[PDB]
Amino acid sequence: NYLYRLFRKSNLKPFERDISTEIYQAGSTPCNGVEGFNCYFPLQ
Amino acid sequence: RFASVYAWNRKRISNCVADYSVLYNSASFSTFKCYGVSPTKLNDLCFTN
Repeated sequence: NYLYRLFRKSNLKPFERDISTEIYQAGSTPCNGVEGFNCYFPLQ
Repeated sequence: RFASVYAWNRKRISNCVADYSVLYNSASFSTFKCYGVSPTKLNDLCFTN
């Protein structure tokens, strides 16, 4: 029901509310979207 | 060659440089999982064994 951000590019500033949910590159793979291998959806 | 089902693959690695980043980044694995943080973040860290 409730989702939490696990994968984020950088840490938040105090009282920042950043709610973009775009799937993006974590590792070596040059992609956005294309979830799998080394690109992931940010929340669980 | 890997440990049979009657043995666990337990191969001590010591006194060396650990390229944790390539293990994560490489496409040769079918899947990768880690308990803590990705090997690219562990890439410049020191461990016991």
